[PDB]
Amino acid sequence: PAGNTALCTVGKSGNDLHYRGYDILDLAEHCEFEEVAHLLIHGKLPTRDELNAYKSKLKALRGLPANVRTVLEALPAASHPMDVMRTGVSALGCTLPEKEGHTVSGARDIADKLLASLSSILLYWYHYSHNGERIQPETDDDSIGGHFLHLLHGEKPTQSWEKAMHISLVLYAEHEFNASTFTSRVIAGTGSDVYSAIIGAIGALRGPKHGGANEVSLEIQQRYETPDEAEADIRKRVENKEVVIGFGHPVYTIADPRHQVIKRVAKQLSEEGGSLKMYHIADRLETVMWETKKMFPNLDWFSAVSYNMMGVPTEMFTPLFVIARVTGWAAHIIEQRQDNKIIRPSANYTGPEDRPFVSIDDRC
Amino acid sequence: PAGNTALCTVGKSGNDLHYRGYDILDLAEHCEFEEVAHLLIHGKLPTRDELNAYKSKLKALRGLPANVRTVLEALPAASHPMDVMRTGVSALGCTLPEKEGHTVSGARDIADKLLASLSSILLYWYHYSHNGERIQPETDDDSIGGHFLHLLHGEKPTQSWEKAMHISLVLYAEHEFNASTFTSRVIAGTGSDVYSAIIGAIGALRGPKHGGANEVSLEIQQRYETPDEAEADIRKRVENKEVVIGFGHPVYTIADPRHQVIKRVAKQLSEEGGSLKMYHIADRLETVMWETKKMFPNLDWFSAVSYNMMGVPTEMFTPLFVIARVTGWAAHIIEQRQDNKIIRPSANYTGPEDRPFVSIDDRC
Repeated sequence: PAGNTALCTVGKSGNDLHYRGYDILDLAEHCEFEEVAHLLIHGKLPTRDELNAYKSKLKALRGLPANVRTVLEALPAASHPMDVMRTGVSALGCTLPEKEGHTVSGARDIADKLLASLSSILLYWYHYSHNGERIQPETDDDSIGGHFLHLLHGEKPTQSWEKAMHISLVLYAEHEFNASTFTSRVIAGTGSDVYSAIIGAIGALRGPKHGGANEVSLEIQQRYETPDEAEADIRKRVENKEVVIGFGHPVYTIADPRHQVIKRVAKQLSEEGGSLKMYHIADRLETVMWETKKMFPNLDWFSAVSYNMMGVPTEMFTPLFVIARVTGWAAHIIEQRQDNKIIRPSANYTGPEDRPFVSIDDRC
Repeated sequence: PAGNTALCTVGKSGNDLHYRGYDILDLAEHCEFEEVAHLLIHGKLPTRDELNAYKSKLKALRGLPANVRTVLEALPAASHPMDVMRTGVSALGCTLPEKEGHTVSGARDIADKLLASLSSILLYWYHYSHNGERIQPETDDDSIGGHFLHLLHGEKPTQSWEKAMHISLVLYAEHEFNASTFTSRVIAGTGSDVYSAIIGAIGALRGPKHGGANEVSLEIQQRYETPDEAEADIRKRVENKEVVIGFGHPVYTIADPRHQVIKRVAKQLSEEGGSLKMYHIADRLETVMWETKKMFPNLDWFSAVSYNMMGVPTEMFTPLFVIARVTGWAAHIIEQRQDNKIIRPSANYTGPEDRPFVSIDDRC
C-alpha cells in the first residue's frame, strides 16, 4: 500500500468498482459523465441546480488562448496525439497558471478548464495539421463526449453516440492507484502545480502497457475476417505463449466490472449501425480466451468495438482515456495535497563496489 | 524494494555518495560535468578521445528547431521557468520523437540532445520574452555550464565561473531514488517515451519541497545583513520549532558529502567577486544549526551562495538542477526499460462504505 485514499475501491469481491462509495454499475446506468466529474473533482453527486451551473461553466471553458493556438499550430501532423495533449496542457500551465497559494478551489478551476478544453486541444491541432483548418472550439454541444464527437467529425453526433460516450468516459474516470494516478500523486506530493502533476500522468498513460491497451485490442479484432478464423489464430498464438492484450487485470480475480457495461454499449452501437461483425469477433475470442487461459476480458476489450463504431481513430483512444481520467487525477492530486504524507521511495543496489578514480589518460 | 539500480549508492556509511562506484569527492575534484554526463548516460568515464567527440557532438546539438522556437515565443514572460522547460521539452518530443523501438542508443541520443539544448530552451525564451531578442543558441562555448552562463549574461563567463558550473552540475547529476527520479522510472515502466519520462521528472522537481530548496535557502540567507543578526533570528525560529530549509537529509545520517564541495566553491566565488556577507551568514548559520539541533547542512545550503555569485536569478536555480539531473534521469530511464517490473502500487481505503445511488432529481 503506497498511500491512503477515500476515492476508490476495486476488487475486494474480485469484481467490484466504487467511486466515493457509489457503484460503477449505478453510475454508468444513470449519470452523465459530467455528474461523475463533479463527484470526483468537486466531491459529490451534484443536484439538478449544481449540474446546470456546472455544465454551463464547462461549456464556457472550451476555448483556446490565442498563444496556445500558436503553440498547437507549431506541432507537426505526425505528433503522437498524447504528446499534443501534453504540450497543450503544458502551454496552458504557462498561460493560466495556478496561484502560488494552491487553493483547493483553484485546483478545481484548473481541473474544470482542462476537462472542458482537452478535446479542443487535441482536435484543433488535429484539424489544422491534418486538414489545414482552424476549427471553432466553442460549440453549442451540451456534453463533453458530444463536444468531442462534433469536433472530430465536423458534425453533431447522434443522441445515441452521445449517451454511449457518457458511459465510456464514466467507466474510465477513476481507478484508484495505477501508474498514471500514482505519478500525479508523487508530483502533487512535492508541492508542485496541478498542470505538472497532470502532465506527468499523461506521459505515464501514453505507455502501451498502461494507456495503450485498447489500441491493440482493436488491432487484434481487425486482423480477422470471421469469428471462426479468429478462434483458430488466437489459440494458435496462445499455444506459442503470447499474451493477448485486453485480457486479465492485476487487481481483479473474477471479472472487470466495467467490461459488462462496455460490452452492452458496443452491442447496441454495433446493432444500431447494422454491423455486428467486429462485436461477434470480440465476443468469440472472449469465449476462446477463457477456454484456453482462464482469462476474463478487461474494459479495453470491448471499448475498442464501441469507440470504433463511433468512428474514433485508433490514435485517439488514449486521448479519450485522458479526457475521462483527468477527473480521477484531479481528485487524487487534491487528496494528496490535504494529507501530504509521502512514502520515500528507495531501491536495491546491483552496481559495482566502490572503486578508485581513474584519471583521464589512465583509462585509455 | 521499489526497484533495482546499478547507478548510485547513497549513505551506506552515512556521509557517502557514489556514481557507478565512483566517489563523488573524486568526480567533483577531477571531472568536467560532460565527463559525469558520459558516465551516467553512456556508462563509462570517457577516454580523452571519447570526450573530444562527445563535446563536439553536444556543441552541435544546441540548436532549436524552427517550430520549437515558435512554441517558446508564445510563452509569456511570467511563466515559471520550469514550466518553460517542460513545454519546450514537450514540443521537442513532438518534433524529434523517439522511434517506436525505444532502443538504448536512441534513448541516449535524446538524453544528449536534451542535455545540450535545455539551456537553449530556457534562455531563448527568457531573452525573447524579457528582452525582445532572438538570441543565437549555437555558441562556441566549450561546456554546458559555460554555455548556460553565456546565454544568461550575454557574454562568455570567466574560466572560474565555468569551472564552478562544472562542479555544481557534477554534484546535482544523480542521487538514486527520489520523487523526480522515481517519477521518471514509473513513466518509463509503462513503455512510454524518454521525453514523457523526463517531462514528468521536471514536474516533480518543480515542487518547492523537492527541486527548489536552494531558492528558499537564498531567501533565508538574504533576510540578514550580519552573521550576529542571522544567528539571533534563526535560533529564535528554531526554539519556536520552525524548519530551516537546507539542513538535514532523509538518507544521510552524518553529512552530505556534496556540502563540503560546494562550500569551497562558494567561498572562492564570494572572494573573487568581493562580497562575503552571504557566505559569512550561511557559514555562521551552519554552526548555529549544529549546536542547536545537531543538523548538518545539505547541498542546497551553499549552492545558493555559489549560484548567486554567478549572477543566476533565483528562478533559474531549479532549471539548472534539471540540466544537471537530466543525466541521472536518463540513466534511470534506460535502466527501468532493461530490468522491467511494472508500476503496481496499491492504496488503503478510507472513503465511504458502499452507499445507495441517489438519482439527480432526488438529491438535496
